[PDB]
Order: sequence, then structure tokens, then C-alpha cells
Amino acid sequence: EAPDVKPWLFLIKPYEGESLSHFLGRFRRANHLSASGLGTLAGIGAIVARWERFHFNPRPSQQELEAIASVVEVDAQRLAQMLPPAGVGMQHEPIRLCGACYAESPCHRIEWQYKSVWKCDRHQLKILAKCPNCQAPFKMPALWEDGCCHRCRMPFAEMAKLQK
Amino acid sequence: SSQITIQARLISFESNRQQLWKLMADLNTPLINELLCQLGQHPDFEKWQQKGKLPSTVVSQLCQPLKTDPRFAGQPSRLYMSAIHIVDYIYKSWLAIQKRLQQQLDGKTRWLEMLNSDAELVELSGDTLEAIRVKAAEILAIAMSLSKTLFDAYQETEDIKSRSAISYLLKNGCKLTDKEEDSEKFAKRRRQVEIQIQRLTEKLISRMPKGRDLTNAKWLETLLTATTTVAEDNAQAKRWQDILLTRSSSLPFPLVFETNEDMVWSKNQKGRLCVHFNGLSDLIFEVYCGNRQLHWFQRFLEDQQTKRKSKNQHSSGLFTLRNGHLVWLEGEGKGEPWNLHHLTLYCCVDNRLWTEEGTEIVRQEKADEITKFITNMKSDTQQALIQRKQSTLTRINNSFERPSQPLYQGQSHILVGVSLGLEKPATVAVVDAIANKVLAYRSIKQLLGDNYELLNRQRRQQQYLSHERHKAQKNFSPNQFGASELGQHIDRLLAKAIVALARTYKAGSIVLPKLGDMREVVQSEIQAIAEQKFPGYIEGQQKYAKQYRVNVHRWSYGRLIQSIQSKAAQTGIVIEEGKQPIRGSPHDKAKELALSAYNLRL
Amino acid sequence: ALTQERKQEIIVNYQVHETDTGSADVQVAMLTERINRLSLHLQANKKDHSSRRGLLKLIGQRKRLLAYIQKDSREKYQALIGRLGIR
DNA sequence: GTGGCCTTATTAAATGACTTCTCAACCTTCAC
DNA sequence: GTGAAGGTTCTCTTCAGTATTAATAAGGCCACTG
RNA sequence: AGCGCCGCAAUUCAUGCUGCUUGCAGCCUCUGAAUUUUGUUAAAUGAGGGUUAGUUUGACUGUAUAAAUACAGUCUUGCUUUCUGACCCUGGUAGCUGCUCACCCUGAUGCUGCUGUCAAUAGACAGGAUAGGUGCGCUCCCAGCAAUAAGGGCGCGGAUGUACUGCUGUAGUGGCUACUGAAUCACCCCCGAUCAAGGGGGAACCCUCCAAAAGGUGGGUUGAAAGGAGAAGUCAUUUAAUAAGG
Ligand SMILES: [Mg+2]
Ligand SMILES: [Zn+2]
Ligand SMILES: [Zn+2]
Repeated sequence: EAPDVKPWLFLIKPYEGESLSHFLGRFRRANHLSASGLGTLAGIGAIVARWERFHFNPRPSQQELEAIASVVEVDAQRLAQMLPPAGVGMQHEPIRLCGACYAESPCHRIEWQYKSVWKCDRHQLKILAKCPNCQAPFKMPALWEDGCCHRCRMPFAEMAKLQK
Repeated sequence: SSQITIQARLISFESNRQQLWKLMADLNTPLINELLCQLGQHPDFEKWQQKGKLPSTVVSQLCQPLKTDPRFAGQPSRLYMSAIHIVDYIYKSWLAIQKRLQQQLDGKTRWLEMLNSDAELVELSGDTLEAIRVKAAEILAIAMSLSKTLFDAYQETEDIKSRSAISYLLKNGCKLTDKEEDSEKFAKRRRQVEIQIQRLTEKLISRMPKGRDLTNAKWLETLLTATTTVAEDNAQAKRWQDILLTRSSSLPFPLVFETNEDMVWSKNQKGRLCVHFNGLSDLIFEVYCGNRQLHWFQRFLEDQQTKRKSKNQHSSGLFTLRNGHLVWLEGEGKGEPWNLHHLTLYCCVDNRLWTEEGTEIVRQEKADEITKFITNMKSDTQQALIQRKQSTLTRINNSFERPSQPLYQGQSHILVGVSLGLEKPATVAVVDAIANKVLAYRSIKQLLGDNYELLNRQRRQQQYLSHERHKAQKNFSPNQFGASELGQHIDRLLAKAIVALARTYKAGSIVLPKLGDMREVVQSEIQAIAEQKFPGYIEGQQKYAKQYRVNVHRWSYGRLIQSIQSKAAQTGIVIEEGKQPIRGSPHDKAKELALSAYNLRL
Repeated sequence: ALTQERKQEIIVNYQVHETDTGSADVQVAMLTERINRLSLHLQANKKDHSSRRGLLKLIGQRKRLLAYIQKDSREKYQALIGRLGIR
């Protein structure tokens, strides 16, 4: 062993509005974990691959968030802030993006999936629901490694000027 | 199980059939629907669920003001009475189901609390395992019904040592065990109980009895709504879809005639047996039956004529006919419904009333029951009830002069055990219990004899017809069929074979296993395994052992038990219930089932 | 089934402009024609569960489109449902 | 043999099964 | 005045439920190492 | 290949057989059990759809008997089912209507798979359950297709505030309605009934019997079984739609 070392893992700081799908994707990339791997590591199994698609029948339970809060050092109350608050309706399929936010903070925001959200009040821009250059839909936020459209390679920060 | 049904087609000219159809479909079934609706809204409905019992008269009281409502007013008195009986039996059924399910949920919730692992039992007792093992040995030596006695002992003994010792003693099947607890087999056994509690909790969200709307007005108005109106949200549109997919009820509720003399039999000049019903004597229906049942319908006339010749000095309490159901059977093709559908009468008879010796059995059963009633029962109408009961008790002594057939005599020491299994539906052992020897085994193949090929046919058709339905569903084709009638045929062939063997060896009884609810056991066992194998993957869990779970849901152990009970009662062979051992082959299970039922006689 | 002439007449009547062929208003007008004809069919053909499967799809499709239009503009939405005769 | 992937819910229908409940009877009244 | 239709009561259900002996399993592709 | 089924063969055996001693010891012809192989000119299974109020599986009484049942007489009705035979089909003519498809890749409990005339394209005509693979069969496998499982890729047009949409034809494939074609049967034919209805006439084989070379009275027979039903709830499987779940 390395003497006086504590068993450790690569951590990531969650951004102020980062979605759980985006967060788990970064944590998985930081540790080169497959989606099945993190679920086995937390012991919740295949559930992680389901959450990364925003498939929330059922929602992330107290048990499973506290389980993920054992391998991720982020506490379960902060993990619950990566999800819609109680009774806020959300949509999983059309993945959406502000772009002007992504130039400031490279994360998907869970509020971009709310059924009540359509503009960024900070930027006063209509949030995108597909790539404005090539019309390809955005991939699940767990897969936003490159920070660009997977088809035409336009960076999300440039898509800010193609909004509203 | 001496009650059986015999049936016949009822034939009449069209205006009689049309008049009856309109009474049933336009008045009687709407009345039943209204009674079901009002009864499900009654302020005592929630306390009826707690008792599990309906008040004896509440349906009759609700029907009284409806008998003169313009929606329902046009019916004979016995059709209102029939509607009352339909509704009353529906809720007697439904409240009995809910009551037992609730007791099951409460019982297993207590078991989940008192199912503690030895690691938990060490902390919760504060004693070493050997110390609680000794304390369990004492508590067993006092409780020496043992299971219930330990469940009784657990509740009020707040002493956590004895309480834990009872928990340890119950975990092992009411006995001591030296061997160590396999922690994963315990965790699985705990998980099974949680699944069972959850599945019981879900079954207790049963719907109230839905009725039969024959107009389907709700479907058409929902169609007009959903096509011309914006849905306020997804939940309204889903409720619209759920209505639009609901299939229409074609047929009214049958009529029920609980008074056997409300069917009045006659023979027309063309020599055919005829019947008319109280309140509808102008509608003569002609009996069209198989000869294999004709002797019953002839008996109904002879019983009626006997009591008329004696000026009612006989009792209809010994009439072979018990009650009738009047049913429309769905016809193939097209027409007006009174022409398309075939009117059918189902008569309950008690098979014992065929013979004179069996009638004497029923007479004593009637006399004891009525003498008990008259003694315990002691208003003007309640005194009239006593007088009718006393008239019955007097008149059942008058004989109908029925065919004499000496009752079956079976040796008390000879038993037939019937092992029931998923792979081998029945296996029998004839045991001479005082000798402790098997007189005969028979396999499933020997029981079916020349019919044994039907058993492979059933398996083959169940596969084939399921796949043809699966293919037909994707086309929205109506041609969806199944093997239920072949399965019923097989169970009746087995029942006759088992009883014939019992007669041949002069067995005193047939022993059948208390299987319990095999489907909920298997379903919770497999789910507990699958949740370990496919953690967090529901579809993987549901695919796991899917065909075994299907096979267990098709296993017709209840239908086979029922067929055996009926055939044994018609020959006067006693049915006994025993515990089927899990060890051994179907032959050994049948032997030990038989011998345990003998030893369990006390 | 729908004729090309009735189809193109729906396009022309609900178009936002002469080359608009796919705005949500045109889509709900197309679906409203289909739903009206199929409702008349199912009133007569209750056992046509194959065709009933289509209705539940078509009603859902129009429900999603109208909900989309309504939160673009209640003025356009209310005007549109009034023209189509939808409550 | 390790490892990744595999979404989950409701309601209706068909089929196969399971369970529960029921299976009176004498008397009165008005009609030829 | 024999037959038809119609009336009437039948109670209480604080009881029944909860334990074993359990079977080898019931998962199938792909790729990738060892 | 895999899986299910079928028989075959083999071993062991008792629910089989043999014996005196009636509880035991042999044996493996019969009748069965335990699943062990194996697919053979074998023996068994075998799933395209449809067709009868079809026949037999009855009731009572007497006689016999150890039950089981059997014989004789009288009566008989047609219900709901399970098989075995035999027979008929591969449908037609108008309407209504769903789903599917820009294109490409993958290929699903996807679709299709017979014979033989003709026939380059196209299918038609006549046969017909012998219907792709094995003993038989599958959702497996083979071959073609695959838009009508899921996914993935990627055009121009509309729309772009979360909805999505067009590329889509005498098109492919389902469903519903009306009318309509064949068997509409139990040894065969013909004429009828179908909420009642049966009638006529034959063919084989066997009894009964003139005293008889010969045919012919009086009848019989020509495949079997099973039955407790209604009502209400529930579970499981599958299919379809919807939703992203208070
Ligand atoms: Mg959407
Ligand atoms: Zn922004
Ligand atoms: Zn792009």
C-alpha cells in the first residue's frame, strides 16, 4: 500500500444548476466508468443508465440517491437539487440548451427540461431544442463530452448567437 | 359437494322471447346496475368492508323505492327479487374477498416484524444464540395449533427474550434447529415477505363491481366529447381513452329463481316438457334437452305432481330441483337479440335427492337444521316464520317414493391420496393405513388410460393457440381462442378415474392436498430471485422464469380439486384434506399425503 | 383516406403564407378533418378496433399540437379552435 | 470468466387460471 | 276454486390470519482477455 | 446447432409376474415407474381454415353376481364440451376505414415459403394439406423481403416556444359493414326442417328359416368420451394506445 493514504476516487464539483444526467456523465468520464459500472459500484445496478436518459418512472428514490451519495461525495440533498423539485413537470425527450449559459458554465441545466421553461431569463434568449446550424437533436446530457454538436461539430458556445 | 347444474335449451315463439329480453335488458339489468351504484355509495359501505359482511336486508330496502321508479317499474315481483339476489350475492362475494385479503395483509405484516435474523435476534434478545435456543426449548415445552399458540404467545409477551425466542422458534417452523442461518437465504426469505405484503396491498385496491351497461351510452358520448373538445390535460385524455377502449356488454344479467316451485312444469299435447315462471305464466317455454339430462326434467314434473296430489302435504324442501337460472347464451351471427341469442335454463339439483336413501340423508340434515332454527329463534311475521319452519319440519317426513340405491360403503382404513403437481397433474396411491401398505399406485398415464394422448394435445394446443393469438392481436383480428375446454375435459377424466379407483378398492376417502395459493408463492419467490439477478432492471426481472410463472398461472389445481370433490360426493366417498410433502416423487407424495390424513384423524 | 384536393384545400385555407405547409395550424386542420371522418366511421363501426387504434393516435397528435399552439399565443389558439369548431 | 447493455407506468382487450358468493318454502290474495 | 302473483324471514360472523420441507435454474447476446 | 414432443432401444425396478411360507425370494412376457440413450428401410407423434339438433357415452324395473358390472323389458329430447372419421375450401362483389413508407444501415416472438402446367418481365390456370429445415414441431434455424420491433445515419421544404410535419402511389398490409360461394355430415343417396321435422330409397356383413337347384321373410349392425353452473373480483401472458407521472 501507499502508507497513510485514504481510499479515494476522482471527484467533480456540481455546477449551480447542473442536471443529474450531466453530472453523472462527468463523474463517469472523470473515472472512465461505464453507466453500468457506476450502477454496480453504487449497487443500484442498471438504474443509472435509466436516470441518464431522464427516464424517471419511478423518480430517483431516497434510497438510491443516498446510495449514489456514497460513491459520489455529493450529499443526497444536493443530488435532489439536480432534479426537478416536487410537482415540477419535466420532459425527457426534447433535450434543450441555452448556449449562452454553456459559454459561462459547461453544463446542462435541469430547468431546461421543465415544461414551464422556454426562455433563459438571464440571457433573454429562447432556449434551443436542436442544433440551430444542422438541426441535429442534442444527445443526453451524460454524453456532452465535447461541448459541441455531434454532427456538425459547432460548439454550444457559438450556438448562443443562433438563438431567439 | 352434491349440488350440480343440469341445463336445457328453452324454445318458444318470438313474441315470448322478445318480451322476456326486453324485461331483462331494459328493466332488470338497469335495476341491477342502479342497485350496485347505490350500494357502493352507502354510508355503511366502509364498515361492511371491515366486517366483510353485508346486512341481510339492505339490498331489499334499496330496491323498494326503485320498484316504482319509471326506469324499473314494469317488472314482475320475482324479477325484482332476482335483481336483489344478483346484487346481494355480488357484494357477499366482494366483501368476503376484501376481508380475507385484509387479514392476509395484517398477518404477513406481523410476520415481517417478527422475522428477525440471528444477528438481529442477538441484539434484540440481548442473549447468546444458545441462550435463546434454550429459552425457545422452554417455550415450545409450554406451547405443546402449535403455530397459532406461538403466534398467540408472541403478541402479549413483551419480554424481548421470550419474544425473540418465539421469533427464533417460528422462523424454523415451530421447532428447534442447531444449524446456522445462511444470511443470503434469510435476506431472500425476508424479501419474499416484503413482495407478498406489497402484492397484497396492491390487490386491496380492487375496483367496485362494475355492472353491465347494455346501451353503452357513455362510450358514444365520450367519443363525441373526445373528438370535438380540447382535453384540459393528459389525464382527461387518458380517461377518455380508457372509456373508448372499454368493450360493450352484450347480455343482461340472468334471472335467478330461488323458489323451485316458481318454475311450474307441464307436458304439452305434443308430449314435450314445458315450463313457465312465476309472474310470466303466459310465456310457455318448451324444454329441449339431451336425454342424459331428461330424467332430471321429468323428475321436476313428477315432484310437482306428487305434492299436488297430496294437496301440499309433501314439502318442496325435498324437491330434487333446488333453484333455476335463466340465461341468454350468446349466439353466433346476426339478428335481433331475442332471436340471435339462445335462451337457456340452468337448474341446480342435489344429487342425493335422486334416491330414496339419499333423500333420507337430506331429510335428517333438514330436520336437524330446522329444529336448531326453531329452538334458537324463540313479531307477527317472525311467528309466521316459525310456523312455516314447523310446517316444513312436519312435511319432510312424507316420502316421495324415490328409486332405491344402497349407499356406498367404504373401508375407513383404506384411503386414496392424490398428489397434485405442475408436471404431473395427479398421481394416486391407495393405502391400507392400518397395514401401512400401498395397495395400488397409478400414474397420470394410467389414470387417463386411452385418453392419455389428450395431455400432450393440451400442452401442444396451449403453445399453438397462444402464438396464434399473439399473431392475431397485432392484426386486431378477433380470432383469439384457447384450450380451456380441453383442460376442463382432462380434469373431469382424472376425477372420474380417481373415484372409480377409490370405489374399486373400497376406499373410505380421497385425500387431497391443501396447496394454498401456489401462484402468489411462486410469483414472490421468483421475483425475490430475479431482483438479485437483475438489480435495477425491471424488464430483466420480469423476463426471468417468465414461462415457469406462466405455467404456474395455468396450473388448474383448483378445477381438478373441484371436479374430484363433485364426483366423490355423487358416490358418497368422503373427501379429506392433508398436507402434501415437498420431498419425494409424486408416488411417495401421494402415499404420505394419504397416511398423514389418516394419522391426522383425531 | 383523404384526397389531394381536400388536402391542398386545407393547406391553402390554414396556411400562414403561400409556402407554409407544416405550421402547427395546418397540422391541426389536417388532423381535424381526419378525426371528424373517423368519428363518423366509428359511430357506425364500433367493432372496427383497428380503426379505433388510429383515432386514439390522431386525437393525441392534435392534443399535443394544440397545447403547443396555446403557449405560443392564446390569440392564435382561440381563433384557430373557433374556426375548426373545437370546444 | 469479466464487462456493457437492456426504461418504466397506466389502462383497455383477448386468452389461461385462481378466489369468493349463491343454489328457500310455506303462506296469502285475487281471480272463475 | 285451482292456479297465479306476490310476501315474508332467516339470527352472529372479535373472526381469520401470520410459521415449515423448498428445488439446479429459469440471461442473451456482443467483444474482450486469459 | 438449441429447445419441446414422439416412438425406439437399454438398464434398474415395482403399481407387473411366478411360488408357499402371505412376506418375503426370484424374473422381466405382460401392465407400468424411474426420463438414460437414439432417429433407422423403424414406430409413434404431427398445427392452413371450415362443415351435423351427427353416433356412442342414458333413466327406471326385474333377474344374476364378490364388486365391477351383465342380461331382459319399458322409456328416451335435441343442452354445454373433448376426440376420432369423412367431407369442403383456399373465396367473390360493393362500401367504410386504420397503420405504414424521402432515402440508407442494422434486423424484430416481423412477413413469405405446397404441386404442376404455362411463363424472360408478370403472374395466371388447374390441383391441394404431402406446404422451407429434423421422426414431428418452434418465437429456433435456412432463403428472400423488411416501412409497418427497437435503434442509428442523413437530405432538402414547412415549422422552430417544449408540437412536430411534407417528400405517400390505380401503393403495401390490416380491420369493419352489407350481400354472396362449398361441405352444413357419422354406412350411402335424394327431398325437406333449422325457436324444431322429419320423410322416402339403397349398399355391405350377420342372424332368423322354406326343406329347396335358387332367392328371400322378420330383424340387426355399420367411431367413441365428458359434464356444476351463474355472478363478481383478481393474477399472469400478450397486444394496442398514452405518459415521462401528482
Ligand atoms: Mg414530445
Ligand atoms: Zn442562458
Ligand atoms: Zn449541428
